[PDB]
Amino acid sequence: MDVFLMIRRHKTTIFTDAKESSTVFELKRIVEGILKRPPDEQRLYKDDQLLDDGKTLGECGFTSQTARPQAPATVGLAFREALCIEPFSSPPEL
Amino acid sequence: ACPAERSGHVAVSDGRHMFVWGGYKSNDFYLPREELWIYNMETGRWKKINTEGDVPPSMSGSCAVCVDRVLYLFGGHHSRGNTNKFYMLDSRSTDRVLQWERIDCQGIPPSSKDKLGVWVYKNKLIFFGGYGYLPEDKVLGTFEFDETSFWNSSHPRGWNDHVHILDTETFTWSQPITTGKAPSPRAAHACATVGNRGFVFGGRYRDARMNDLHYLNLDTWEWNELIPQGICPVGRSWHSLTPVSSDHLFLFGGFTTDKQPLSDAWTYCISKNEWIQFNHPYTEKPRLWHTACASDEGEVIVFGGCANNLLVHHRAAHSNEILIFSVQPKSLVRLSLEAVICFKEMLHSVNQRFGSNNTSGS
Amino acid sequence: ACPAERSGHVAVSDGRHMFVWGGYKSNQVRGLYDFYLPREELWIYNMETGRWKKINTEGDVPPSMSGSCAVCVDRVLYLFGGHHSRGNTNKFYMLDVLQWERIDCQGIPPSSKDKLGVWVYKNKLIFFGGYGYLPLGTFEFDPRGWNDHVHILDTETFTWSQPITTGKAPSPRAAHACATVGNRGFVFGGRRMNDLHYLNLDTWEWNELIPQGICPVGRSWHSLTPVSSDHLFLFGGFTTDKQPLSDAWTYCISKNEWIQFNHPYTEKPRLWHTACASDEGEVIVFGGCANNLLVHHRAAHSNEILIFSVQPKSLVRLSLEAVICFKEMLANSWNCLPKHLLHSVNQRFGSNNTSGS
Amino acid sequence: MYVKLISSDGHEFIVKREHALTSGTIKAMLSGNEVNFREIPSHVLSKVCMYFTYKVRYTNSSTEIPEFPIAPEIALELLMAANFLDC
Amino acid sequence: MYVKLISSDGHEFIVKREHALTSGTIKAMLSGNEVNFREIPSHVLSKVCMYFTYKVRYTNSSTEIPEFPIAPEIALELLMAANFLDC
Repeated sequence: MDVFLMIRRHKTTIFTDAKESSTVFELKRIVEGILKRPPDEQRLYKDDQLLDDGKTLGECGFTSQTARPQAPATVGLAFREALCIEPFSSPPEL
Repeated sequence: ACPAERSGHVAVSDGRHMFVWGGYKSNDFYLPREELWIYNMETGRWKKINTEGDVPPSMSGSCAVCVDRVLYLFGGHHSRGNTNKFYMLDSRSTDRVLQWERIDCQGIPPSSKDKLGVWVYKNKLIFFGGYGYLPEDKVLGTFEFDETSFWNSSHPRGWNDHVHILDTETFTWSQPITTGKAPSPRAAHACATVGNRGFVFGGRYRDARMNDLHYLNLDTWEWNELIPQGICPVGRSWHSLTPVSSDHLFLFGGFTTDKQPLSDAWTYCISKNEWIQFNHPYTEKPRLWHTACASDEGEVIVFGGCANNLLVHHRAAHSNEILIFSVQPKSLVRLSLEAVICFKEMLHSVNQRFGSNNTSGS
Repeated sequence: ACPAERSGHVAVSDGRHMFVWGGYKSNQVRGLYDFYLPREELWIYNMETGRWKKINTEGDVPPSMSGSCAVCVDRVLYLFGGHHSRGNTNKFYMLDVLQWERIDCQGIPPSSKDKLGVWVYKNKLIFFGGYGYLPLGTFEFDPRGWNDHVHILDTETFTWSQPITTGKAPSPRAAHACATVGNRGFVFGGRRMNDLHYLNLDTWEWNELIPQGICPVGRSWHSLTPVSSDHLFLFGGFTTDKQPLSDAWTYCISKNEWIQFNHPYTEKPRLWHTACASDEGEVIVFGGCANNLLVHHRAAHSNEILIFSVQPKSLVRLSLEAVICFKEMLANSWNCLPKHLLHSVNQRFGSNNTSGS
Repeated sequence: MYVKLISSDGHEFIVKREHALTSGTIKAMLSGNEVNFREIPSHVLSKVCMYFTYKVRYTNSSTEIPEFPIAPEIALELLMAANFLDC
Repeated sequence: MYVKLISSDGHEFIVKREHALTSGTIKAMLSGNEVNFREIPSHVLSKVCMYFTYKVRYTNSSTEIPEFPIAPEIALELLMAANFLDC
């Protein structure tokens, strides 16, 4: 099934789609076409853990019910470096 | 304020405003002829406007269209039988009381009838089918008497499969020469237009309602029957069929051969030639002889109709409820508009908001 | 087997059966229109067994509305007012395939209101308060506003009458609670207010009562049901700070004081719920909301039944539950059955000759 | 004021008149003292009298109402007696 | 083919070209590539990008439309941004 994600390096957010069965190595090649960096120079992360290249997206914890188009799952990206995702702006409270 | 409950009314829309006229309800009683009801689809509020001039008689089963904010009305059944008169009402007027105009069209009009369908193509209104008296003129097509009307009606009536063209530029009737197998004569069918294709679904003929799907090519005048592979909605009449995209038709409600009211919703994909059932919260509110209008925000707005078998008139459960089917993603402005209105206590379109807050004032 | 979750419904009672109609629910997807439950259905809850039966009603069925007012007199439902998708309504319906009956009463009917209260006397129906459009008493504006009218309807001859008010009438309000104990028509709360008033139904004289001691927090959308000839029961509500309420009170009428009531439903606050008194010393409350109702898309409507044990159950009910509990054991037992006792009981209640077949 | 309820086997139960009014049957028989029950044995009537004191004590009571124990071997007798006595 | 949309705080959002064309204003600027929104903050632009994915996904779906969540604190800003972008 389709999963919708955000790939955040530092302040660059990539909106993209993939399937549960797709490997995370294939996700790196999607970044390659956008940021011109081979997969061996990239490292993707979930909240805190590192994802092995052979594991599928669903195997890493990205099920279709959580990675929705209206609320995509966040995926951290680090180049070759410590992963650092800068937060977005803050809305003024009421 | 509040339009009264009705079935057999007409409802037309420009995508923003729904115009409601006519219909009937049980105490039989036809609703006032001079009232035009406008439902604002953004604000969800009703407005009443009175009309003048050649006001049509109060009727059920009339056929209406809205082309460029002009209302066109043909056919119907008033308290003294069926008619074939044609009316126009220009909603773009600034008159406090809009003026109905009955047009004496050129050419030979269709027979007096009601419960038919209409397609809107380039500068023409194309009418199909219906139920009523024998034609008063030579007409291309087939008429078939309703055998139950010989002993139970003041004059015999029946179904037709006629196709009639009303050219809106000159208001002239004509009949195209068609090819292919036309659908059988029918009434209470549903018509929907997508481009040059005029789809017709269901209806009643002789005995038993139907679920066949046909379309008439409005360029080649070639009839075509679509035989979808897979499941199909059950045979019905008094259903609504509304285009919701360039490739999808939306079907709701109706009346089975066994006289059962229907609350099922379906989507037909034109390219794929297949039906898919649509999940919605109105499973306990079946509707028949209702109307459906498509909104500019991906919604189909259903109004009027009856919840049960209205063939028993004294027990007919006529309605004035508005049923909203969300069939396409809304615009972000509309979604953000709803969000702001949803939180008025926490924060012009936001000012008008909606109507009838059942919670306010506690 | 169970009605859909709702708020703003009506629930009436004859002591053993609870009739539930109307109300509204929140749609799964966020939107700007409420979902009113079908007008065609009427739900009956049996307080002895705890199961529901749904009956579809024909006739002059009232539209699907919320905030209506209902009363059960001799198992005859009387319904007035409420609110639907088009606006408020002042139509009066009655209900004994069951048929609703829309009655054209003599006199002048009231305005279109909702969230009001009602009292029942000998054969008169007495309505008070509400909120709605412009048409005795006052009418404060918030185009709708709060109400003070005390319209009265005779069930014998169906005439709309208004009483001559003696004494200080209460302030305009809606979403108040009304309870009847003898010739006293009680009002409490609303707007969240805390005042306690009663109207002498015999002399038609308003009275203000000022309890001494600890009193319930001012609330709206509460429930007030009599549990005795000298006690009232208040549960739930909606504070001024909009904090949902899961507390229950018992108000002694003769001593004019308030006492808190303990129950196992402290984790299930309710607002805009209905409440009905059973013949076994219970208060049956159904429906309502636990979340904040002002935010419609975030509303959490409930379909649960909460039972408060305010008074001890009868010996008949206690013994029968013991029999139901030890069914298999007692089926292998035997006990004496004096004929005079059995015939006296069957003289009072009758005996069905077709059972077991 | 006290009243006396007499069982079939000749036991005399003297209870408070207010407590005895819990039973509608006893209330109607006293209205206008002793009450005779030719068909209710003492092992049943004594349990009924205990319900009288229990029902009155916990009517309009702030504290939670405790359970009334009913032995299975007397449940059917008690149910018939309670229905006859209307309590 | 992708597009880059920059918020007022320098955040860069990379979305599909087909998704960004949902906004008529974005369509006009691209047809006149990247677009810089010096007045739309990142917390609003991120919301807008997820609408782009949501609109394309569930268009012509023949299925019930799921909810698009909008927090009250972002509602006013989201309305103005949506009006500016014509989407």
